Amino acid sequence: MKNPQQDSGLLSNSIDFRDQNLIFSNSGGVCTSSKDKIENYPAKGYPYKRGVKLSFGDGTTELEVEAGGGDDLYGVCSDIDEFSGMATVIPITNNFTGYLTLKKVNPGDKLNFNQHGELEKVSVNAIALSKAHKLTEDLFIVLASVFGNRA
Amino acid sequence: LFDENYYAKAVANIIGEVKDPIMYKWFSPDQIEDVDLQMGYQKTVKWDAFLNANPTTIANEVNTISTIGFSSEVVRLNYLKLQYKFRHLKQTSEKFYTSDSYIGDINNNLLPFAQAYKLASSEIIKLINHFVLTGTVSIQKDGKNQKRLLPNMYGLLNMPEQIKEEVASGDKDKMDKIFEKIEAGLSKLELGDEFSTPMMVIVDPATSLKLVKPYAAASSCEKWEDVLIQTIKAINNREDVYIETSNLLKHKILIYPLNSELIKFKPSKYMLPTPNEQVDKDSTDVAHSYIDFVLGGLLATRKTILQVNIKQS
Amino acid sequence: ASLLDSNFVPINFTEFVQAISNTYKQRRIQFYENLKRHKR
Amino acid sequence: VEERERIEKQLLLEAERINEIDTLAKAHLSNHFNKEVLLAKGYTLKDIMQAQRRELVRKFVPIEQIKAIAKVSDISHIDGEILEQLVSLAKVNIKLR
Repeated sequence: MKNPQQDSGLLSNSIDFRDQNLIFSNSGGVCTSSKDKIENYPAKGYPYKRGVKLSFGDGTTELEVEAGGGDDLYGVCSDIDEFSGMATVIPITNNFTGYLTLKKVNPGDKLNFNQHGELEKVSVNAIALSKAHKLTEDLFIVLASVFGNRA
Repeated sequence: LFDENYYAKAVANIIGEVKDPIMYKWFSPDQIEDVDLQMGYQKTVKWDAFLNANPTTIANEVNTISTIGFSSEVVRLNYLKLQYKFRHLKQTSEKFYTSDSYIGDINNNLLPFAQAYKLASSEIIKLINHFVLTGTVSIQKDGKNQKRLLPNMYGLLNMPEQIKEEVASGDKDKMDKIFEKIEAGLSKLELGDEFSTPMMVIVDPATSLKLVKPYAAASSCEKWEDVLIQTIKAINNREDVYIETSNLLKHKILIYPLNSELIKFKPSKYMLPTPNEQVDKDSTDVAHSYIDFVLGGLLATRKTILQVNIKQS
Repeated sequence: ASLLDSNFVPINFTEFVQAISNTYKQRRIQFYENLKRHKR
Repeated sequence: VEERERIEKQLLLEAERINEIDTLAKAHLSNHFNKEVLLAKGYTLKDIMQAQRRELVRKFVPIEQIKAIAKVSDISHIDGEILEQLVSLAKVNIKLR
């Protein structure tokens, strides 16, 4: 879940201004162009902050997006609406720069998406811009910039 | 204008609720002057003279005389323009998000324009205050991955050619050793004819609590702060010596005068955050806005600022 | 020429920006006028 | 001395008229036509008042009334009872506005 459902017990201290962005609720990209192409698709599971691939059902229902990668990669999920179950997807043709889920790494390392939509060290897709940041016991995020597919 | 653009009207109504920056306490009213420049540079010239050799004795006939040299120095100040973008809710979209006691999509982190703008202004002003003191721009608490800036852009802590003192690790908690280094820096200060001026001290909270202890048996009715004020009063011709605390500093002591002649602050008239006219719009309810701010304009004479670093471990 | 004056009606965005700069300056002037430092 | 008393009465009347015109003009037209800045630019008090009246007419009274009742489209030289009628019509217009 992008937004922690469990309520906090204390008011936060809005005094500092540094290192207040390394949270899983941060949606979108750190640097965003006004000329970016944005799509929304039905979400299969929870692909938030993961690479997505197109999955077709039996034809009765339209296509949906599922967390995945490899040669089937279609885009990167940057946002998700839980009420409507719609996942915001930026196509692989467009370039994206932001925080993405990392497989549980130093800046400059070339990263490719795995079967579960998680970035991993080495075709390449993106380059690590920072080191792994640990949010939960198994949740690791990383600032990466994706520039498409290139061998 | 307000009739055509609601965002301009909203900002004009919300601008009065933004707190003044804390850096104003760090300068005298005369030390700050507004310049009308957005991005570019401003230059000034200073003329100096010097003696090349010992004076020549005027005895009998002589043609070879000692010379007095001159030199010019050109001082350049750099100004940079920076910008942020922030998302918010469309103006004609609030009624479909007004809750019982609040407005905005909690699940998706969307706000009305007024609240989003106010929060954005406060964060930027904090960033500006950090740069004026430390001379750098960075969002990490480690002060790494800094934004590469232009030369001739310095703050009160990274200014070159100043007196710098370092308290060793073994004396991190020994107030006498810390006060020792302060005196050595005070001696090396070179105020000269501008001695008769108020002085300003900025210290981290950890060291500030060390100051309030009584001076050391212990001298009753005498604190380390009182001793320090008198010591500074020795060289400033018995002028006011103010002390301030800032959480931005960490194991750092900064002493500098409040004289416009020695240290001058010439920020741009558009340094503080300002709305941009461009507003991204789409068919959905999410719009984007831009805020502009300008950095730079700190000028100070060399060897007039004392920087004490208490090396922790 | 400042946002403080209620009679002030900006005509364009450029005038609006100028009023903001004037308003910022006046607050700084007022801040220093009202400032009372601790002398001890 | 009653002649001077009546002169002072007329002085007070025109001063009140000028004050009312200035107060409404400041909130209606602009701050550029303020009395202080106009005096700095070098206009007499009567010239300032007539210029403010003409601007009030140009803001409230539509151009058709100017070219029909006042017989000229340009208010530059219409000053007089025609100007009084024009400013009365402007007062009616701002009342109905």
